[PDB]
Amino acid sequence: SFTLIGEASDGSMKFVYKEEHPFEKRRSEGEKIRKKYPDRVPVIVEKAPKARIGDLDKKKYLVPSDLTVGQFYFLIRKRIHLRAEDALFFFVNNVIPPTSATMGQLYQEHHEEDFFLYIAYSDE
Amino acid sequence: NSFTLIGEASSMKFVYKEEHPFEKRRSEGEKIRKKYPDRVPVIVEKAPKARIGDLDKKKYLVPSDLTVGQFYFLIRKRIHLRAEDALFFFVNNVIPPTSATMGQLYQEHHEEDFFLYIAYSDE
Amino acid sequence: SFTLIGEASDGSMKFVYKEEHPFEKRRSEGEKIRKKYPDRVPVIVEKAPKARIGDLDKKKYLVPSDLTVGQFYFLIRKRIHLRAEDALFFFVNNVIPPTSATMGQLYQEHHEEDFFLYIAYSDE
Repeated sequence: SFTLIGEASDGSMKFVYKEEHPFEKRRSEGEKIRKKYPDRVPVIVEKAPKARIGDLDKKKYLVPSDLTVGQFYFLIRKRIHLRAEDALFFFVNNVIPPTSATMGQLYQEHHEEDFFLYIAYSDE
Repeated sequence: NSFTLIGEASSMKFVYKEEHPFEKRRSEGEKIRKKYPDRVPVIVEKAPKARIGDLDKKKYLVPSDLTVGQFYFLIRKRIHLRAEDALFFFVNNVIPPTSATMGQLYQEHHEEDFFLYIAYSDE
Repeated sequence: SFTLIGEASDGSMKFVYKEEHPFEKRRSEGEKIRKKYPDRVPVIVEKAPKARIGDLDKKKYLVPSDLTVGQFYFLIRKRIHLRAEDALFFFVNNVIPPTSATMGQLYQEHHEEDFFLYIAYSDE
């Protein structure tokens, strides 16, 4: 018989950052930081609820637009002290982006109206 | 000053297809696709040249929205191999992008028995 | 309250191989090896000076055209004796290729007039 492996991921990701700040406060912050750092993009990075890896101390990042998703994985891996064997996946609107995509490209395609890009992370 | 030659070049014949007749395969694939419409049936086999272990079970049902990269960890934990060992997956002898979904690979590449065949190897 | 993470690369990279071997000699060698091994591609692999990881002993490789970037990463990591936790990225003309790209496709796109493909590697 077949062996079932893996589970679908619910699209129900809520972000503490969106819960803790009204829209216009977020938009004002995102607009101002895009003016101050025009070669970076503001990204909210938060743990998916079924993730079985560590928490991030900070959620609000400023990442160079020209860095790839792959480069960003390593920078985040280092902050959650992941063992090399441990998985790490980013999801934007519940979809894992290609590792060769740049953060600027992802931001242009998927930032919200508050000027933030939202990324959930998980080990599965 | 001399060139250093490394790596080896790579169609694979899956022993599963020799072990089970086509019509029994197809009947099963059609049945399981109706039973689990949000999963895809996959046959996973080791490439003969791989120096890592074989899987006990070959037949898996994976969520269509799962990626190859996610699938990698679900299968790697079921193989006997060392941390130092590589693991690569092939569909029709090509390594897919890690962000490709299993449902997309199934839609493009499932055979006429409605299974997706995936090989794995080390390096 | 933003956390700056990662740095942009300014794209500066020279290859010691080119400094040390005249163009005409490089071109004749690359032409000759492509005739003899038509299913392999000649690659020069060098560490970016800014990288804080180990250097390679050998820089001139001859790899199957159908080998992927991912397969080549695994071999080069081993040759450098990289810690599992350290990152390794390849750059071709300052762009990280997709891990599923083949070396033959990168060679076709980016080999120079000496018939070599030049790859830099770094930890970031």
